[PDB]
Amino acid sequence: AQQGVFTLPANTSFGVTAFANAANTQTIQVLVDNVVKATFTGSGTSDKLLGSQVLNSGSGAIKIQVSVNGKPSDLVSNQTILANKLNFAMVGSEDGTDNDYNDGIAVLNWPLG
Amino acid sequence: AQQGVFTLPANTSFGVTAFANAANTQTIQVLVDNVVKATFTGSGTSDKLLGSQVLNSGSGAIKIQVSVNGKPSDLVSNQTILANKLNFAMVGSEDGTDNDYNDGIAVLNWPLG
Amino acid sequence: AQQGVFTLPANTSFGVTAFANAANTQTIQVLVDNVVKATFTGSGTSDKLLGSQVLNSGSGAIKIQVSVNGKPSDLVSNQTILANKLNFAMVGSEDGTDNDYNDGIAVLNWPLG
Amino acid sequence: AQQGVFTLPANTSFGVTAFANAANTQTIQVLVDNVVKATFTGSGTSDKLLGSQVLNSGSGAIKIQVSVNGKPSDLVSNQTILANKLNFAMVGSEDGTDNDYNDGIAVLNWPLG
Ligand SMILES: CO[C@H]1O[C@H](CO)[C@@H](O)[C@H](O)[C@@H]1O
Ligand SMILES: CO[C@H]1O[C@H](CO)[C@@H](O)[C@H](O)[C@@H]1O
Ligand SMILES: CO[C@H]1O[C@H](CO)[C@@H](O)[C@H](O)[C@@H]1O
Ligand SMILES: CO[C@H]1O[C@H](CO)[C@@H](O)[C@H](O)[C@@H]1O
Ligand SMILES: [Ca+2]
Ligand SMILES: [Ca+2]
Ligand SMILES: [Ca+2]
Ligand SMILES: [Ca+2]
Ligand SMILES: [Ca+2]
Ligand SMILES: [Ca+2]
Ligand SMILES: [Ca+2]
Ligand SMILES: [Ca+2]
Repeated sequence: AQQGVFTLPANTSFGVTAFANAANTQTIQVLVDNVVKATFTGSGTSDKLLGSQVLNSGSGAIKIQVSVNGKPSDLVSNQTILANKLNFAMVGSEDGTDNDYNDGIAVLNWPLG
Repeated sequence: AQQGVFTLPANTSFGVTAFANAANTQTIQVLVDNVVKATFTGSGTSDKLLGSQVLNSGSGAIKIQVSVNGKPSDLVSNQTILANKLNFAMVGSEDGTDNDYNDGIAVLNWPLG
Repeated sequence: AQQGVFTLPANTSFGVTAFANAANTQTIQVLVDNVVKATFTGSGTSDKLLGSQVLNSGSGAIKIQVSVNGKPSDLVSNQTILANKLNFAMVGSEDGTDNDYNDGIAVLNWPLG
Repeated sequence: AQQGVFTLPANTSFGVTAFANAANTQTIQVLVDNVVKATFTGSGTSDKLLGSQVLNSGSGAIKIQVSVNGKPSDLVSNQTILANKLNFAMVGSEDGTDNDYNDGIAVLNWPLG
């Protein structure tokens, strides 16, 4: 299945926060309506915080991509809703063979405010 | 039900990252075996990143507390596992009456490496 | 926080399946726009299947209630989305003191077809 | 990523419940330590309940397979934990091209009792 693709409510601010747990440099891109709006880059094996940004969801079509030196990683994702209000969309990824799936991570949350 | 309580694997590094979406100052505490090991403090209504830290899970007993000026907030939480390997534990909280449950948020992830 | 409340897409068929893991008779009600549309009743401590039904979501306002002989149980819930398409909404409940939260369970899934 | 694979606690009873939302006959197998312990078979496009069974988790290694006339479907899965106690493991699958991922579904829950 396609992973890293999420439908958000339209025209809604959301936070996205990216991490590495990898020896290799991760490139984590956040696309809104197929346009890259944020890119997070780095490495480190202890939950290196690569950055956190607030973006508008546009039509609501979000796609997260993770790659290492142009090679796409294998993604896994889901979305969970707490209290029928608080949304998290999580992306992990595997750049190698150990299948820890933590190499490049994105966490999205909404609504803000 | 009790919320914000999670059983992690013992003696395992995990990341915890905290956010505010609130006018009021949030105090987000991370307890490992009933001992506060990290405290994140601040306010802001656009997913203000309060900090991110890596901690050892001790016996595995983790509890997240959120309060505003000593008054405990109402918490909501869960844990989700992707690819039978990548764990996220999420905590939201409500300090008021609008029931957005985003006022003080913690996201935990493991394993690292 | 309120638990057992979910916003579904409007005018959409969904499945709801109920279980007991309890010595006491569970009453599990499914409300659509505040109207009870299904009721599941029974006991048994080995995941007794109480029934499964397909309902229309109406406006999308779903609420699950669980009670034992008229006394509301303590509910816990969330919603998770797989492949940006397949939705599950889960409800557990505690009628007593052992805090297994499995006493009366509802699982909702959509879309069908 | 591998999907449909879950690590349960060892020697623990769990429930598994299977559904179809498909024109084609689904075959949903539940393996415990690589041994098929339950098989659910059928079709129907309105959340047809194919069956529900309680099994022992053995070492804890569970794998769900879904196929149509011997052809493996594309699986998606995750696991979620409520109240730090109630576990659900969900599997959806796609046998075709419409990518509804609802064609053959398994829901596992534990602990029972
Ligand atoms: C050296 O091992 C690490 O780095 C590689 C490459 O990034 C990852 O796949 C792996 O999980 C570890 O984090
Ligand atoms: C002024 O409204 C905001 O601040 C209060 C108090 O922190 C929160 O409960 C609320 O959701 C908003 O974020
Ligand atoms: C006798 O113990 C059982 O029944 C009670 C009452 O229903 C439940 O709370 C409990 O978890 C067990 O399933
Ligand atoms: C005819 O369409 C249905 O049946 C096919 C084959 O099973 C599924 O893939 C599809 O989602 C529908 O449920
Ligand atoms: Ca890896
Ligand atoms: Ca790694
Ligand atoms: Ca609030
Ligand atoms: Ca808020
Ligand atoms: Ca109980
Ligand atoms: Ca019980
Ligand atoms: Ca299909
Ligand atoms: Ca289908």
